[PDB]
Amino acid sequence: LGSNSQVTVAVRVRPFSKREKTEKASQVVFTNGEEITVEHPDMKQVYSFIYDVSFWSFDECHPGYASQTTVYETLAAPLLDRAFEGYNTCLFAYGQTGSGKSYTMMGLNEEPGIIPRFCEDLFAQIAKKQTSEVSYHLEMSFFEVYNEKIHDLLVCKGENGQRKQPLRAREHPVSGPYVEGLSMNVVSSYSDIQSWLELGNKQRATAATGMNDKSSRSHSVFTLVMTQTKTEVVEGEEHDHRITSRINLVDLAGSERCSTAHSSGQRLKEGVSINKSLLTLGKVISALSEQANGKRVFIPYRESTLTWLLKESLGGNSKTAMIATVSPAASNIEETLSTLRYATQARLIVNIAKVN
Amino acid sequence: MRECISIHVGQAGVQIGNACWELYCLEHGIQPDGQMPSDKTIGGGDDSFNTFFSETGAGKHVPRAVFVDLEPTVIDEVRTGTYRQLFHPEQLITGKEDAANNYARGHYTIGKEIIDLVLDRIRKLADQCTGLQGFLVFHSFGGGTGSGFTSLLMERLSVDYGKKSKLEFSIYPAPQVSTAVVEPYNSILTTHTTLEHSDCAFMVDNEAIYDICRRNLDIERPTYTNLNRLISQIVSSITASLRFDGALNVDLTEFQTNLVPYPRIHFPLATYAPVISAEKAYHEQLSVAEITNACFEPANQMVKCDPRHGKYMACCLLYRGDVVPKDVNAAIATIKTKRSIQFVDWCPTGFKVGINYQPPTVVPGGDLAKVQRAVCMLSNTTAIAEAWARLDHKFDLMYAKRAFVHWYVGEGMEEGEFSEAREDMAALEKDYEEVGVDSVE
Amino acid sequence: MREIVHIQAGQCGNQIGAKFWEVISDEHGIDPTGSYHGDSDLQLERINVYYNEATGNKYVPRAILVDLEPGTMDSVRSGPFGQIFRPDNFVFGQSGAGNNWAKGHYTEGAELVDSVLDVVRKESESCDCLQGFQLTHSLGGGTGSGMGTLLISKIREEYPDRIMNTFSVMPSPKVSDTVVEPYNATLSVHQLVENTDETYCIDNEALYDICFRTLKLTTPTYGDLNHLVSATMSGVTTCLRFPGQLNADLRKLAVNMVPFPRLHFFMPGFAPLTSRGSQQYRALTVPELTQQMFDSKNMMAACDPRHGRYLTVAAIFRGRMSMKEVDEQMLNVQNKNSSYFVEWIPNNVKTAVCDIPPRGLKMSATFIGNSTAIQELFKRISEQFTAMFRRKAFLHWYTGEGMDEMEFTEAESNMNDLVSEYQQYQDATADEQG
Ligand SMILES: CC(=O)O[C@H]1C(=O)[C@@]2(C)[C@H]([C@H](OC(=O)c3ccccc3)[C@]3(O)C[C@H](OC(=O)[C@H](O)[C@@H](NC(=O)c4ccccc4)c4ccccc4)C(C)=C1C3(C)C)[C@]1(OC(C)=O)CO[C@@H]1C[C@@H]2O
Ligand SMILES: Nc1nc2c(ncn2[C@@H]2O[C@H](COP(=O)(O)OP(=O)(O)OP(=O)(O)O)[C@@H](O)[C@H]2O)c(=O)[nH]1
Ligand SMILES: Nc1nc2c(ncn2[C@@H]2O[C@H](COP(=O)(O)OP(=O)(O)O)[C@@H](O)[C@H]2O)c(=O)[nH]1
Ligand SMILES: Nc1ncnc2c1ncn2[C@@H]1O[C@H](COP(=O)(O)OP(=O)(O)O)[C@@H](O)[C@H]1O
Ligand SMILES: [Mg+2]
Ligand SMILES: [Mg+2]
Repeated sequence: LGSNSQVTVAVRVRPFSKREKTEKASQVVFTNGEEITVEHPDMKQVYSFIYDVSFWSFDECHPGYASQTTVYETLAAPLLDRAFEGYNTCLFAYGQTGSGKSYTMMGLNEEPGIIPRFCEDLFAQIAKKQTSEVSYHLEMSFFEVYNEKIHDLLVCKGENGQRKQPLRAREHPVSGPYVEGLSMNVVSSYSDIQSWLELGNKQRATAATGMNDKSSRSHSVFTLVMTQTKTEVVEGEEHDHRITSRINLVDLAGSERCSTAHSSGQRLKEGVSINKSLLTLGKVISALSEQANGKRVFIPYRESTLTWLLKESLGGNSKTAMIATVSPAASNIEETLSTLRYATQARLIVNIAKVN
Repeated sequence: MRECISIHVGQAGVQIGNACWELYCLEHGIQPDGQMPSDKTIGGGDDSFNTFFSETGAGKHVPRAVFVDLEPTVIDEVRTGTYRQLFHPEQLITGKEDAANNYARGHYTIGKEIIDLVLDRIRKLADQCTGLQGFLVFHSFGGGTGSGFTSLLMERLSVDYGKKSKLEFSIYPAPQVSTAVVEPYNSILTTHTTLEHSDCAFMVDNEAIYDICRRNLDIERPTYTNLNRLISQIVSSITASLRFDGALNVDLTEFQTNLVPYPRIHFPLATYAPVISAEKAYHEQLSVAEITNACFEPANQMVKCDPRHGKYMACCLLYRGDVVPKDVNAAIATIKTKRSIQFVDWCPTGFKVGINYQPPTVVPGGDLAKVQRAVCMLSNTTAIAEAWARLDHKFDLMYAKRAFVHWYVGEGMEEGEFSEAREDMAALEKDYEEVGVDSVE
Repeated sequence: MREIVHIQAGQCGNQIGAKFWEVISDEHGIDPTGSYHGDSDLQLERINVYYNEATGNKYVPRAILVDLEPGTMDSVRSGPFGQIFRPDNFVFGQSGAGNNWAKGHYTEGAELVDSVLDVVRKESESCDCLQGFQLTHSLGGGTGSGMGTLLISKIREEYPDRIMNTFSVMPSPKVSDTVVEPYNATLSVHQLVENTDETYCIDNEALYDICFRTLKLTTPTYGDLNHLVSATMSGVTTCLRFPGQLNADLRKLAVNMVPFPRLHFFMPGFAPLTSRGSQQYRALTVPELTQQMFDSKNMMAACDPRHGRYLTVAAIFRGRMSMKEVDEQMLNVQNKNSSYFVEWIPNNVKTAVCDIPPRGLKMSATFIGNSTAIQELFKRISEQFTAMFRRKAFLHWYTGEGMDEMEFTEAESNMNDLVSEYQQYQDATADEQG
């Protein structure tokens, strides 16, 4: 208690896509450092936004190319030092459909994201100071929000026509919200967590739509728990005091307008739910921004499961970071601007982090 | 011959339509069974006017109309009414449930399943027409059907038909009166989607017509049946020259040309001056000067806005009956002499005139008197921007807190769609301002 | 094309239903043997909304009666309008819930809900296009709370794109009729806040005050309380059965009454009501009906709107009326009483008019209000709740049936969060510039 933090802000720009090269769209997003400027195609006006870090992955030729490992060592490594210091940690993305979110946190086989780097770097960090004075313990789960329902992705299943088992949320009067039945499996080596991860991502819900051939029909939260047992000077029982750190790495879905990417059936329902969830999230950020202005505000958490489980990961007791993602095409002006506005709001959120 | 198709979307549209088709059936001699009795003396002719009614060999006249509500009540009041044997049985209740005053239901969840059928029927109608000259869409900013379905339909028609005049008659949301908590949203989204497809949207308000029926007709307790009968006359004044003979005939394109300077300011207001009881039909001369000045009184406008807080960009005065052009020349001169009626510097010729020889018909059971002269004023003014501003402000007051949004997002919509719309309307307000700045070298 | 399923759980539910069907039949012209003996032809145009044809121009209700005590079902059968119901829709057991939410939700209701769901599926699949459901249930006891909420959850899971409405008799402030009301109410609220779309909160003390002041009745039985509630139930769904100048339905009301999803708890009311003698001294016009509607002493919710601000109100008028006077009167209510409304909603009043009034009235009106004063109910429960829960006063009868304390804390938290969401919108503060 007594801490006073800020919900940090990173902002990536992806390259031109296939559709964006089919239809020759021009450049509207520009980077000049940590300040990012977007102006309309019709030369109406110019908006510029201040942020904590920016990442211009547009072209490999530029100076200051912000590849995967730069994003990592700028966001996760600080968060990892905080997690080893005795804090809980959260890193959550936000953006448009196809804006480059799952490329960042998790990533592709030949260019991993923050998850396969965070887990490996903390394994190494443990390998340098796993004394017999201080011992370490690791477990994890990796769960999914799909159509208002929680799913566990690290679950081997048999062959069925009906096999997808939804879990429940509950509220512990001290610990806060949590999930009932979330298999937290022990992970003592990098091969183990890699096998878990590839068991998970292969279970995450996806489908082909207009803006992505492999789109995300769900939100994904990666729950990696680390306890560390330490000794202080007492002549009785030692290895006596525990310090815990829960890591929550969050990749969300898109906005999914039904005109830019027409859908019918299940592909339409998911979209609705996704959008609904995101809307509530916006309110939270806005409302919490108002809490920085000293105004009496009520934060809606309970309208969705995402904003309910991550209650403590926005206010509460954890150090949290946002990653906005945008596109350089002159089409995605309104979605880009809504993104950057929500990031400007999230910049202003404070959080009272607990030392464990 | 010349032919126009009417599309009566929504409760409001259907009620306006029932009134209008009552009026047209009376004007042309058609009975509710479709059977004209006096064609036995004509032997064909064209007095069974092809602008609105298609004729069979059996002597039955069928209106060129389409009726959509997305709920069964209103059209079932037609199928079981006095005009059940007039309309083709293809009046379209495919509405097992309605739009719940949600543009998202009206444009995506139930915007689809019904529009293919609507368009097929319009196609069947238009194939029966040689000289198709325009569409007339009756609807209401405020609901879902009359907002979203109208938006979608105009989108499809601007593809399938193209350069055909698509005029609209819309109920505008009033400042004080309102029958719903979510009319601002719907109105803004509709004006966003329609403003790139419509050619001229004739806007009315209900507070205005209530005040008219009170002050002039002396009805202290009016209802919609007493209101729409006025609106009908406006259409009968717009659609007169396509039916009857006159001295200065006005085809539909003449509106689209003269009242629409720039392609985004096509929102003119309607006005009908000789709204008099049969009592006050006596005691008054009802000359062209009186009616033409009444049309310019701010208290007799059918949209609650003051032209005195703005300027006139255009005005089309459509006359009916014993009217001589000299009277109109004198009247417009008297108006140009008056200083309270200010025009833009870039419109010295601001008046369009039309004279038909056929006076209006008196609907049996109505509140309006029999007249020898009638006038309809369609005026494009800068005042209505203020009205738009009001709506936009309301939008803000709720969009700040994201109220009533999960009903829209919940029925297939992104939240960004809101912001986009608002921006357009803001630009439109600016555009109105831009056309009020006087020109300087 | 717009069909409604009725479910009745418990004494309160079954007794209100017995009166509600008795009223809808009177409106539509159905006799106690299922036969149509009415005068107007509009009564049959939309009979499908509440009824089904069987064989011989006989009309059977689309109802489902639920209990865990036979005595409430026999009362229906041994009644005036009992022989019209489908006997295969009486789903009852024995050895009821015992004023225990647990027994109705987890133990006994778990052994009986499957039958109810079978009947629900049978009655829904026979629909061309179902609009929603309709549960009359008391909370303050067991079955109506537990079995009710369970059915609600399962229908919402099976039928999520429909409307789920509840007419609920909440506890009263002064006198209790069950000693374990707080727990059960808090848990039923924990279940309803997350699954319903619009619930109508009723309180017997308000209706006693109505029967005493307005109607001047000195010996009011429950058939009179339920007579008022049925009036309301009818009025909510009037613009689906009959025609009007400006129609509405449950979805349009919900869209125009629920700004945020959780605040779907409403105060009902109905006008005109008067003593049998005082009807010759009163003109029945829109002004008098509005004066009676927005009067604090005509609500059934036992919460003074003068202690809050209306978020959004709805008026479903029935009769031949002028829309000018409706809109004028509602505007006047908003302007003269500007402090009891919100600024961030410009017009808080939804309107609807049906042209076909009730059997003996020239005009009538139904009122649905969403106000912050509802907090004064839940807060009370929460106080009561903790006063018991701090001591574990009656818990072992709930834990013995397969519960835990986390459920209680969850329910209390949900209720208090809702109270705060209602509180944030009654402080009429001024912004910096506006
Ligand atoms: C002929 C006449 O003027 O007598 C009226 C009458 O005196 C009053 C008092 C009636 C009377 O109702 C009551 O006195 C009453 C008693 C206990 C609880 C509630 C009401 C009436 O009994 C009730 C009855 O109202 C109806 O019949 C409506 O259709 C009503 N349906 C039923 O009452 C009904 C119930 C069971 C079986 C058959 C019909 C209704 C209300 C809302 C929606 C649909 C239907 C009417 C006109 C009257 C009497 C008969 C005195 C009132 O009825 C209602 C709910 O509006 C009570 O206040 C109104 C005002 C009427 O003036
Ligand atoms: N002038 C006029 N306005 C009407 C009439 N009927 C309804 N309105 C207006 O229409 C608005 C309500 O929207 P509607 O046109 O009814 O919407 P809808 O077409 O019924 O679509 P849904 O909401 O899905 O039922 C109200 O604000 C009324 O002022 C009418 O007969 N005449
Ligand atoms: N308004 C009204 N409320 C009732 C009536 N009968 C019972 N109630 C309420 O409903 C509750 C009855 O609970 P109930 O479900 O029947 O208990 P159970 O028999 O064990 O299932 C009581 O607490 C009353 O407050 C009635 O006729 N009218
Ligand atoms: N900096 C980059 N360089 C090359 N490709 C990129 C870059 N950022 C994103 N992509 C590509 O964008 C595609 C989709 O991005 P992703 O965030 O996975 O979409 P979604 O958010 O729908 O999951 C991926 O196939 C990825 O290869
Ligand atoms: Mg993804
Ligand atoms: Mg309608």
